Amino acid sequence: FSYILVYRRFLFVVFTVLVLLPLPIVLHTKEAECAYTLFVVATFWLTEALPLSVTALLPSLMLPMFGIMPSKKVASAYFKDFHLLLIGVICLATSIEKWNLHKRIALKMVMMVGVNPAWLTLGFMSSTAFLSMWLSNTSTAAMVMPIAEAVVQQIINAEAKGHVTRKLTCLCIAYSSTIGGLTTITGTSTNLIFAEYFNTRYPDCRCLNFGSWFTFSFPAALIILLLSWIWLQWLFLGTVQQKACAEVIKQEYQKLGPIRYQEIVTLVLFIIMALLWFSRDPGFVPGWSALFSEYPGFATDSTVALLIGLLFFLIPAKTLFDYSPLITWKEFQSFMPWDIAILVGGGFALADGCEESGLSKWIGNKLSPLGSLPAWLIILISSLMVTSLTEVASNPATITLFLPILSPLAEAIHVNPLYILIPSTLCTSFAFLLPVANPPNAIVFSYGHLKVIDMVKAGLGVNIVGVAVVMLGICTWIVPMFDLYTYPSWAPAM
Amino acid sequence: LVYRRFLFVVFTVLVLLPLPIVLHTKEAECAYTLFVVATFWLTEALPLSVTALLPSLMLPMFGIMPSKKVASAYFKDFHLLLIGVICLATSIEKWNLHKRIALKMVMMVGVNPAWLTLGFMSSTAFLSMWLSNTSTAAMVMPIAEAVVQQIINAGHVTRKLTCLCIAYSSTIGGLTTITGTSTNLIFAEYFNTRYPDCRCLNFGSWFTFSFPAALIILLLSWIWLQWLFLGQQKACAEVIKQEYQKLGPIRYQEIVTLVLFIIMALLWFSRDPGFVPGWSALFSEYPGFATDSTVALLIGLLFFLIPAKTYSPLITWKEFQSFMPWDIAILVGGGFALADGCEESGLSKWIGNKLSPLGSLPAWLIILISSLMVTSLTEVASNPATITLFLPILSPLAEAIHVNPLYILIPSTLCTSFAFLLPVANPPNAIVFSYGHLKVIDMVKAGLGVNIVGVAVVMLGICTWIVPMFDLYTYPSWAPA
Ligand code: NA
Repeated sequence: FSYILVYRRFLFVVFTVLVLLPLPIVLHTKEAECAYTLFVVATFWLTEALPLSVTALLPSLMLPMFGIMPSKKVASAYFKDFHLLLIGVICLATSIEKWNLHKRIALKMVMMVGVNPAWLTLGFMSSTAFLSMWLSNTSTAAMVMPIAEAVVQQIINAEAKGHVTRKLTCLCIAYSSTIGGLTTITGTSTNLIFAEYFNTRYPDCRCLNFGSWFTFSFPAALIILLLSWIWLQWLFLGTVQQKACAEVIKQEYQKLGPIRYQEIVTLVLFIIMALLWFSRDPGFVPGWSALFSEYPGFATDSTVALLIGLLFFLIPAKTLFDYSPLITWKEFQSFMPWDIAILVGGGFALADGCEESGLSKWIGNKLSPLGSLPAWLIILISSLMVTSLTEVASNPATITLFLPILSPLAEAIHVNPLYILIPSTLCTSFAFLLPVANPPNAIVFSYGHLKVIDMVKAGLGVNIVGVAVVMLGICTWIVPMFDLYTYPSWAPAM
Repeated sequence: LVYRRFLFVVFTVLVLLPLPIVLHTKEAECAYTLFVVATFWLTEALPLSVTALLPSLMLPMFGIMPSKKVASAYFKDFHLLLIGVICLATSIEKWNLHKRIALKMVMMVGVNPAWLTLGFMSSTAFLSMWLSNTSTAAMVMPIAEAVVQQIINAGHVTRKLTCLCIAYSSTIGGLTTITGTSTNLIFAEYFNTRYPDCRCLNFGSWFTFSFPAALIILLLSWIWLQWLFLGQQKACAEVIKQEYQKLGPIRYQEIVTLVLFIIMALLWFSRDPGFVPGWSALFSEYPGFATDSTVALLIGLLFFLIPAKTYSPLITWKEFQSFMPWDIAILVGGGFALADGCEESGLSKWIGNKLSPLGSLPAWLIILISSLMVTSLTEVASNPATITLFLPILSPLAEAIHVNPLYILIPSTLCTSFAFLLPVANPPNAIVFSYGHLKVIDMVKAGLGVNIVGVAVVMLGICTWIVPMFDLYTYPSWAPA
């Protein structure tokens, strides 16, 4: 009977594949065939019977076999615009670890803030969420991660518990970067789609702008961040030695030497890449996106990462009778996480197979017959629906689905069409459970410290915190701003 | 005095001095990302996977394609087949299955010096039918320098004969299958697009006209390579015996590997052209959904599931992503974004009418110039680089001179794989050059004699037995006027 115990994750794979086969065979519709794929692929990284990148190739195997989408179309989703930003930023992250730009930022910050385990997991949440309201969510988690990984590395190495304090700064960065993106419109991509859709569906309204979006979400994002900091720190880890452990940090700073030539070039290109992401289209000032304002939406944040990320292959670093560049590409293929680029692309082919089948439209059509309900319960069914569907799909894919559904739903029962749209837009970007749903969650699995069950157990509590603040906010301190109780005049009559 | 040291820093800035793109509107901008990428591919001023990301950078900057559209062309159906084939290539040499069927085609033939280098030339030509010719050249070459060491221990001339017969026979065997190399998979990807109504190019009909084409070449290359170099027996047949008795009986991890290698080879033929209908009639309502590359992912993903030891699978992901070439996935995918960048810009319509004065010579003369040009050009550049730049040039030329598009592209996707000279041409003969033998002059004399017999079979092929298979004089319903 002991042979079952050692092969417990091989018999499990052939079980759930065969026992769920009555679902797409008895039922013949393509919604029941995409639901079989969404039940098999999703439970293969929850229980983790297989590695995470093998199950991401399973969308590209049974979606052509069921007749949902061809093999040419399911293969064009494993490399999207996320991977051009992902490639061009780990050409920067490679050339700061080789020339050791970190350990000169981590051995300078630790001897300025002190070796405190409790007040350094708040400086990584309050500075990330301030940096995230100007940049994107992906480009913020890609910069502050190789520096804050070196900070927790040096404090552990200055001991002359370590496995559980590395899961904090991985999770406090993936969560604070998406929490700080709720504050402004141009802070994330989900808030920009809602701003474009509301200004054309309801013209002559004129309320949503910079500053008006801030003062109803900045009190909402500050309570979530201060409650996530208590919840994340308690779940993982709830001066005769301090004087000795503060001298190892100073002594390791002396053997570095002066700052060389090859660290200033990476420090300069760390700034120009950050001063071009911020100055692209900041909304309240025109930027260099108004120079290309004849082919709009062509040059994105991924061409900025490739413009400076490919300059590390050119700049000379050390003479040899050739020269040597900064990154040389031989130690780039060993530094690039090639398992994340398949795992993220596997979640993109599943969000494109649900749209082609109709399973995303099937769930959204069940929300429209809820007209015989109170005005607060129709939010509560809708707000937990978008948080569930955003764990398998991307955030710009869920908001374009539900905005043409909730807009005729917010006109038949004479309710204001911002009392439903606002608590469904903020809860769209509450992707905390799976790393296939959020690109800030995928620059956190590229370090090998967290498991999948450590994100589900620690991200399920942040969703209850995140929903209960917006549900509190939709009744207090937002209803005097946009007047969410009376039916407005920029809406249809009947 | 120091301008020779920083050699390709001052050479890399040719994005400045030939800049005649601010004068013209749109087609001079697309033919600026075609000439910068080409001179960086021919001269190799960059790591050769960096230049594939330059069409991802300066195509949206000019205003030709959006960044969401140029990014989707970096992952075709070729890459799902590339992942599934190098799941077999890991499990073949991790469990030493490649050392067993190489000491079996040796000692079944004799130890004669002219029969030894025919068993080596036919072993790697059969392994290259299914694997990529780069991957199977990295397996037989560690064995081919262990058999020849024990032969002479029972000199320098017979060493380099074995050095270049391994590299040349895998390149000959890299064709006869669409999934045998990356050059054949680029063309069939480019031919299923841009001519979608044509259904005449599959795995079955590719085997019929090109397997005679590589049986004349492989038999008259072994004769030619023997002529250039040359022309106690119980100890040679005993020193080979002890290594085959050093590896014990066939294990469980080697029986399973060659079962999943035969079944994957028994498929890709059971899509079954016009003789029989195969399992492409099982999925009848969806005609082109389950393609040639969803079988490589079906078999190749079973290696991570089948138990091997104590559990641990047949292969792990750690030894997969340290084994798969990610340089090829960016270089091939970076050429598809450039080939689809000269279709949304009208560059391959301006070349598709300026070569109308070329459409006055007879049809056999258009082939011989355009096949000797790409054969002379594939000796200095890599094989997915020369087939990338010429496919949006030859196929607009074919549609304007009233010739079949299969009449030019079939003898030009085979002649571009004839990289037999100096070793920067292809990693088939760059693996064997890393050893201390086969000086660069000895690859010219051994490469020129096999490149003449290479293009003489293709020029004899497309006039005798290929015309009754594709009807190359009868300009078709597709490729419209
Ligand atoms: Na943000």
